[PDB]
Amino acid sequence: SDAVTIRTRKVISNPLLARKQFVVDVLHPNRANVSKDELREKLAEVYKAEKDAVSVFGFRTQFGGGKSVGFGLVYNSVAEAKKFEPTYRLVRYGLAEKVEKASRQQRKQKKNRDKKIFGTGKRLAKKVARRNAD
Amino acid sequence: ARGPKKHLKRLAAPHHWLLDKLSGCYAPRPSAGPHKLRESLPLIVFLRNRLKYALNGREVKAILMQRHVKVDGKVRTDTTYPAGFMDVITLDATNENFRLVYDVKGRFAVHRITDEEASYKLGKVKKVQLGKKGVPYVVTHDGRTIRYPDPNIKVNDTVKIDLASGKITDFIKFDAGKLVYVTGGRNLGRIGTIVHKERHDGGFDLVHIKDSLDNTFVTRLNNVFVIGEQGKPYISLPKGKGIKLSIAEERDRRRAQQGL
Amino acid sequence: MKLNISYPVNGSQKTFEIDDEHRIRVFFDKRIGQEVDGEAVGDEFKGYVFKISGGNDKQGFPMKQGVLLPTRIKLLLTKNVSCYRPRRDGERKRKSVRGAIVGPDLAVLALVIVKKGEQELEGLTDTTVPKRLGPKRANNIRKFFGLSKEDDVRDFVIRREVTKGEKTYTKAPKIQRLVTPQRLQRKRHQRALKVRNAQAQREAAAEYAQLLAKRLSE
RNA sequence: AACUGCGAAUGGCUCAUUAAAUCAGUUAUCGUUUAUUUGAUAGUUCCUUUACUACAUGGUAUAACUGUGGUAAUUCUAGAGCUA
RNA sequence: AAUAACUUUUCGAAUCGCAUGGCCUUGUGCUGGCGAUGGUUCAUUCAAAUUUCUGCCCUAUCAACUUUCGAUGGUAGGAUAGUGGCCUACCAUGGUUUCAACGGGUAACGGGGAAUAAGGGUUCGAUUCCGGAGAGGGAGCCUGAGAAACGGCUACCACAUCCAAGG
Repeated sequence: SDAVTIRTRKVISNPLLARKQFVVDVLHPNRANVSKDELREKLAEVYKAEKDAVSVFGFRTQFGGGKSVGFGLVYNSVAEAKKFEPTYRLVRYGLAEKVEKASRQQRKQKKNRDKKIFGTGKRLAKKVARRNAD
Repeated sequence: ARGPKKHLKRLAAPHHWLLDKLSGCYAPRPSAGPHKLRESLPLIVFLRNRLKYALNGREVKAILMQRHVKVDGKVRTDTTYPAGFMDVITLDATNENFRLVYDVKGRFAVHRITDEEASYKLGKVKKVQLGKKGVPYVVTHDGRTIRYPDPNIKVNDTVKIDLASGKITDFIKFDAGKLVYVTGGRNLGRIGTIVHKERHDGGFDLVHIKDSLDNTFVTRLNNVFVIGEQGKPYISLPKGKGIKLSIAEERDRRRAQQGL
Repeated sequence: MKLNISYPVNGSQKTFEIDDEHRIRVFFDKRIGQEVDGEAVGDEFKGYVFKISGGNDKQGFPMKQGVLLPTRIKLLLTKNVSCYRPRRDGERKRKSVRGAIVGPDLAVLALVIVKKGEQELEGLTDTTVPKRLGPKRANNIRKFFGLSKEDDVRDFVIRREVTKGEKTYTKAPKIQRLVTPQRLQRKRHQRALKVRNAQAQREAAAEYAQLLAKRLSE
């Protein structure tokens, strides 16, 4: 845990996506792994991006340890880091909220059930309730 | 089977797109457009695989729906639009203009041009008809129709067309001593001179092409695109100027330039 | 059987149940569209004439007009034909359907009142059910109020009040086929684009004839 | 919600039929159809051309909806009202 | 392209969104931007349907097949998106074959390819790609640009489900 070194390779500026994209090459010669959150802290300092315009997602520790490589994004103007990021990668960082829905089984079973009716459905519910009531 | 197909599989895509074997079961499947899908380039392949400006197919559409990409001076928004030979793709956000033009290995090159020479292109004429109301026209190699051409324009000439207006500026005839560009076959992406053209009544006239290094090869007439006089082209040219080094020299150029 | 009598002038509906064989038998051997005088149906039904309109048999199969020989028969049914809603376009189906002549196998039967007599029915004639929507297209609102061709029908639209619990806000249809300055701009622009396009082709044709006349100097 | 428009002819599965058949390479369409894409493309619409006809823009006819029902039953539907 | 005509008279915008600007003869005056949908014809693209040449395993324990209920060709018509015996009427007697026709078999979808590796070969290829065919069998069709479609429709049989027995 002596030191970690952030080396950003292959830096390409992306004006038409309002971002900067590069290969993150971290050298952690005594750490076990490097834990993306404080990479987002440390990459914020070298690019002035307040930890919400940055994203790191693809890391792979080299065999034998001591080195890991992944990809990294740095955005302009965090409002544009929610415009262009995928939703799954925002919820890792807590910017977006994990939207709740049922499984694909229920979401498909409901559609097939709702495909049988024709219209609002509350014209038929009125006339079937009176037969059930009497 | 019962109608036109909509899918395209990897291992069936054109080889000059350089899609990898694994990492996908399908291929971009170019839409209908100006260029035949065997000899065209989808916009997703050009902005994700060539420029590396995108990491997914999802954010190619994110790029495209912002009306950033113009093909031939008009904004085009479909992901798999068929961009092809001498298409003038311009990204105004980066102020980068490109012209699609072939490598000497048959691939499409990332050929970056200036703001001028991004305002015209060249199209080889396919046929010169006389349309109704007595109005003649030409059609070019990308399906553009231009009415009222100069009456000295015949088939296999190239034609310089403005992109803002679609009109026809000065042209180049087809005879010996003109620079060419080979657009299909074994010699795809090679640049030479007309010097002999073999007529064959009944099909497939052949042209003998001589490049600057005094080599000579033969292609069909329909793989030949004249691009101006000898030593005076009408466009910029890629690295190497279409020269077809053999594998012995390419081993030599690589290792000499690897270091220093 | 059972009866569904509808009074269209007032727009009211009510179902009656009659078990008398002698009153039912008048309905027999009658096709849909044939009028039936109601004085044989009941003491309250003097003065009424009823037109037979439809109904269902004891298994639910509806009767159909023109389908004489009153027994269940299967027909190949297509679009724009009753007793069938096509699930996909171009589809046609073979379904059971019941004949037009009234018989003793009908579970219900539907009737309309053509002319009102002297007598009064409490459930069908006094009560009123109003029209659900007013006219929406511009001329349909003009002739509904008997308006002339200049009366600016924008302020004569039927306007329903809606209150959440305490706020009366009113909502109206968007008048279709309404003459607007936007519609006049669109007509002007398309009309001008036709003349401007036509002049440009006459100029390009005239310029080309100048070029050919120049080439005849040689 | 429903009408309108498009798609559902792609995909995926299998190898039963099939022995000049399929298919492979190579041709032709001066022997044809082609939604879509792309580029072009449309001053003529009227009446023996004066009593002329809406062009500041013509007509009903239905869904959805309201209301009354049938059937043990199904992506079953009838009669009556309204409105694009 | 021109002439003379013909037509259940095809098309020639009664559609939508953001903007809202310029001129005086102050009228909801006259003009006026960007772009969505549509529309005739032509070209292009995505195709499709026909089509030329050559090429397929075992069998003579299959040597003569095909015409008359089209077999080979001609003329005219019908039909088709179109060519064509594709069908019809009339007419002629052709067409294929020991260089293997025709018939039979195949535990036969064809190809790229796979296995074995001196050379030459032998055996396999239902199956990651291309093409074809089919959706329990066989016909017939609606819609559409495109289907003889089957997660479309019209009745069967190896069939088979539900019940209030009517469907």
